[PDB]
Amino acid sequence: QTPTGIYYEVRGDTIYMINVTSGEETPIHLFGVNWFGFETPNHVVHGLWKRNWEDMLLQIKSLGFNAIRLPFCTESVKPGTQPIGIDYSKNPDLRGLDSLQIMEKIIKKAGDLGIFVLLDYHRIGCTHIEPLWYTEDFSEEDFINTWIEVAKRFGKYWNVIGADLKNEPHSVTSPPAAYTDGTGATWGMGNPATDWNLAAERIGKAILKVAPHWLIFVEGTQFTNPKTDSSYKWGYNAWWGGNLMAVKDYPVNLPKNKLVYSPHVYGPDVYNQPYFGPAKGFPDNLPDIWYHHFGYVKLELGYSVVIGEFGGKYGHGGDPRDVIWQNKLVDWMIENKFCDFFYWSWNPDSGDTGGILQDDWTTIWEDKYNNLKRLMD
Ligand SMILES: OC[C@H]1O[C@@H](O[C@H]2[C@H](O)[C@@H](O)[C@H](O)O[C@@H]2CO)[C@H](O)[C@@H](O)[C@@H]1O
Ligand SMILES: OC[C@H]1O[C@@H](O[C@H]2[C@H](O)[C@@H](O)[C@H](O)O[C@@H]2CO)[C@H](O)[C@@H](O)[C@@H]1O
Repeated sequence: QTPTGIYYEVRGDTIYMINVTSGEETPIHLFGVNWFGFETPNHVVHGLWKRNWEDMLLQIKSLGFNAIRLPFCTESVKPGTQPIGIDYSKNPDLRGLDSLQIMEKIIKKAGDLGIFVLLDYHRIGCTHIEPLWYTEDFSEEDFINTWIEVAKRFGKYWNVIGADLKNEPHSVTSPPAAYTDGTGATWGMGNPATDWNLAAERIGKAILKVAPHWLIFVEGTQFTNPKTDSSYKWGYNAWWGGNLMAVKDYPVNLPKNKLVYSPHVYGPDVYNQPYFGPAKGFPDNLPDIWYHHFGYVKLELGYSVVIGEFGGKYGHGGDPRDVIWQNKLVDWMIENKFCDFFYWSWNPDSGDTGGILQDDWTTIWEDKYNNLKRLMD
């Protein structure tokens, strides 16, 4: 069932797109990039002070990408939010539009271009990623209603593939405090106040009632439960939204043809993890780490796994071990058939990662892009 005539589904570990009208059904790959801004105080994808928005989509497509993960915060999806930071001289057709109308116009155009869009509820406020899907201020019922409104509206755009429910569930205290103190996310504590896995079935089910044709992307948490995390030597060093160690014992209960697990994984430019020390075997030690944190969900359990974010400066003004890190991760994704992904970040204005575009928002980093395009063939 679909409002658009397009229906998305997971068969095995592959995402397929069905066109109910022509009857066509083919597998699809997501060669993606994150274009952020709508989750920030700008309330609009960044770079429009230097570039025309349509030209940005064209350039993304010209480099071989066919998907964009679009982070947003609650405010940006409500009528009337004023965007800041657009050169109207270069974006005349954006004059007087609110942030919601701009997102609509960008998604509709990405569709004309054949670019899939994944909506990512990145932040509840517009200043930082919260550890849970609700705050002292904003309830889980509010979070879900925001999603319901978003789905009823964007479910009408054919190229929107679904929802990444909440960006980077994580913790703000240490374990064992973390698994019960209630300030952070968990998985398999059988505690509805903090179990992201139980939460995902809830949020996701609500979205599917309104957008049955969508996919539901579920990220990992940071810590899961002490049994799971302690059962592995690097069980305490997974990235925010990057711990999927608990999926084995605590699957997320959503239909199997709609669920997509979506881990995040980063390099030394983001956090100097202990396993990045060469005396610890870096980078040759990574495959098994990636395998433990999330790889096995696809390789062993057979589920669709789409890396939601990964990136780094690739030696341009950052830690030179990041070049080796990105090279190895791409090698590993290719060998193991993790063909669907969203890089972080199309934007150059990411403090700890830089992005595909250089600082002038026009030219790209060639070496960084040449490594990544191995995955685009
Ligand atoms: O995951 C993105 C995020 O991680 C932050 O590092 C956490 C980290 O992910 C966790 O795996 C590791 O043990 O340490 C840190 C400390 O908070 C890093 O601070 C971020 O800026 C990056 O946003
Ligand atoms: O989002 C505004 C912004 O991008 C920031 O991204 C964090 C990101 O939102 C989170 O998903 C993950 O931890 O990665 C990046 C950085 O690792 C970026 O850090 C900012 O400098 C820029 O403010």
